[PDB]
Amino acid sequence: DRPRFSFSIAAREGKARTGTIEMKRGVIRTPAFMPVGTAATVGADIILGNTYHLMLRPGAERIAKLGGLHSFMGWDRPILTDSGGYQVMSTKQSEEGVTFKSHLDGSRHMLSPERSIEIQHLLGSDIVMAFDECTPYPATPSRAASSMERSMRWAKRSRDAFDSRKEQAENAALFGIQQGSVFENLRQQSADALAEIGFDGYAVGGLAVGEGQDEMFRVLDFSVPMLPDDKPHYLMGVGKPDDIVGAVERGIDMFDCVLPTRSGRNGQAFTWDGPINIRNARFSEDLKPLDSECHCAVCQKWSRAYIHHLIRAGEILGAMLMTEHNIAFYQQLMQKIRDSISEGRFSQFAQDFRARYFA
Amino acid sequence: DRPRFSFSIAAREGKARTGTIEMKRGVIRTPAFMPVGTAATVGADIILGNTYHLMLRPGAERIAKLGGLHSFMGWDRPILTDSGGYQVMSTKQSEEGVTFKSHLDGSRHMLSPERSIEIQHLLGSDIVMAFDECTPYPATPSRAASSMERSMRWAKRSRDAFDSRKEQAENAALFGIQQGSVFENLRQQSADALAEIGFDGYAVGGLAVGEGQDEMFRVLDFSVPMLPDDKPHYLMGVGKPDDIVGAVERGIDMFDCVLPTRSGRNGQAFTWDGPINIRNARFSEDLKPLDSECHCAVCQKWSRAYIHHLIRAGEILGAMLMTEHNIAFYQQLMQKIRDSISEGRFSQFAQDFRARYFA
Ligand SMILES: CNc1nc2cc3c(=O)[nH]c(N)nc3c(CCc3ccccc3)c2[nH]1
Ligand SMILES: CNc1nc2cc3c(=O)[nH]c(N)nc3c(CCc3ccccc3)c2[nH]1
Ligand SMILES: [Zn+2]
Ligand SMILES: [Zn+2]
Repeated sequence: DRPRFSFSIAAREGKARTGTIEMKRGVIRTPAFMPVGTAATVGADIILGNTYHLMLRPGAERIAKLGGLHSFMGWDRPILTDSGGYQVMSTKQSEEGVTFKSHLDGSRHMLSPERSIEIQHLLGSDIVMAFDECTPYPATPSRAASSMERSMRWAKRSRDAFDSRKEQAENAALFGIQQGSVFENLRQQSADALAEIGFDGYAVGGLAVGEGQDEMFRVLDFSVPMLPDDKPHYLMGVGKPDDIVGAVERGIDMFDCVLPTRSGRNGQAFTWDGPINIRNARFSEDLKPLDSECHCAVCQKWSRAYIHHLIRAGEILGAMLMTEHNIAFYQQLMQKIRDSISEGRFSQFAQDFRARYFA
Repeated sequence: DRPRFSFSIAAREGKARTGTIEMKRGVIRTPAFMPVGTAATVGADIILGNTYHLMLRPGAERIAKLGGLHSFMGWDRPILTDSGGYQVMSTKQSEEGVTFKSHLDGSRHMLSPERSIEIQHLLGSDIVMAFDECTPYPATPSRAASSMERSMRWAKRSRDAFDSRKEQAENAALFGIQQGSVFENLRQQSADALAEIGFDGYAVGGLAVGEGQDEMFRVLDFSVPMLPDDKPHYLMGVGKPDDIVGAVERGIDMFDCVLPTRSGRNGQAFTWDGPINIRNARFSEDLKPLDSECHCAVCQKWSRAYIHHLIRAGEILGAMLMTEHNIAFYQQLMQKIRDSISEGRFSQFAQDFRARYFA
């Protein structure tokens, strides 16, 4: 029987790590990419639930009545859920939480650390995020400090709420979220507060909110070493393939991004030679698959020309084939990352990846 | 090696028949439903190409440059194409053909019997439809007669154009299309003209254009017996499951309809208990699959509640799962039809089907 939660590091190269998270519902290979579960018939080891949407439609109590997200979505492996506040802010804030009104039916909703944990419990997720405040970018030092300090109080409330629910405490895991904007001293205080509380994993919050890759990497350079080395590191909201590679070089183990899902519906396909917009007329007679090396089912069977045709014709099949390819590309990227760290050649992989991806 | 075209009738019950069309690319079991090939990753024995759309994007010459529709769409089994005029009328008409302008780029296009056959040749279709005029409904006797007479002249031109192209004549089949609106005497003249020309199969044209099921069936009652018994009978544009059952009772062997494709994107799912609109709130907590007996992959894994959720959330996955189910439902319907004719119990099947479908 697998444990509730165990993270093992099998190999290291610089700050990069590869290993496994064992949970009751499955093993997660790291570095991991975690796709949205509603994106397609989803290989990923864990998928994301969208807490904010699920609160509003059909509601967390209704999901629980239907047997929880695993049964609802037909996915028996781990699920990670966010705590809902980031999405809410993307409103009246107070030390208690956030109040907001639903655009879909006008109903009022409150979100607090306690309610966020209870919603995630009702959804049945395996990895639960603490309820935090994602600080807007840019932030002054004072506002970033005040926000981070509030998040750390909410992290302790999240911990206590999680521990009070026996089924959750015994079967799920709880991640704390570091805040502090781009300021080293605040990132350090945040890390210190989270480690004193104690969590199963640690997320780097407050990034991928408009700062750009150079600044994000600069913050990761000093922020990730502040987190406990022996626990997983999740960079929330990241990202594009080059963002992922650079974040892994800086010690990140887990990733989520809307790019592959959103990109696919808007016509963007990821390839080892960079992204392409398949709607462009230059693909109307291109018989190559979306990517020349990709092993996914789309690239085994259909050409750029056909997928171009489908999307231009407004056919749903075109978007689904694009999304399937993008999700498969990301998983192939993560597998090459894991293999290269385990083989001690990740630095070369990253250099080779960037030379081709940006050519 | 399979023949270019061979239709064999294995069993009969009343006017209903079941059998097989053998073609070089595959065997088609009849009665057959022929789905749109761009609907999903499509079990069907033959799919439809959309001549009218393909003329306009990317163009028939471009499809031929890309290797033909089979290579383009990744489908190595038979493909049927329409002749393009029905779609064009859904314009300046003359004895030569029809002229029309493209909404997508303003280019002018002419469609004649000769050009329609050449386009279908460039597309590489296995079953080629003669170029006809679909008479609007209602039509006066005079207009219906004039239109049918023109269609019969165009049918002879279609035959000659097809026979002039050796690769087409030796590897594809040509169907003639009966017209004559709702008038028995015109349907008879049309049948007589088509049989004197000689075709591989015979379509009943000019129906499913607003007349309603009672009138359609009334026209089929006298029209299908006019066609050669030993060749397949294709009812163009039909239809809903109850339309198909009644048409098979009247001697039809082949079907096409946009319902399963269109219905799926608009929220309509076909079941043995009738159609349902999955977007309806009554399905928000319904844990049953879309249909209780359906063997398709969707109904093996996911609930009405989940598919409801996906469609309401605007997720592409929801429409694709609906479309996959609908196509699978139609193929299960055709298989039950074929089995019941072959077992001599189709009349009972039709009665049982209608009692449950309309309950
Ligand atoms: C696109 N950029 C982006 N930056 C983020 C920062 C934070 C942050 O500081 N705190 C929290 N809690 N979430 C964040 C998220 C949302 C991630 C998510 C949403 C849905 C499902 C699973 C995971 C972010 N996303
Ligand atoms: C929905 N009702 C409907 N009634 C039709 C009547 C005719 C008719 O009298 N003549 C021709 N040639 N086509 C017809 C069609 C289009 C069928 C089609 C389109 C695309 C691909 C494959 C097949 C019809 N469709
Ligand atoms: Zn691919
Ligand atoms: Zn089904």
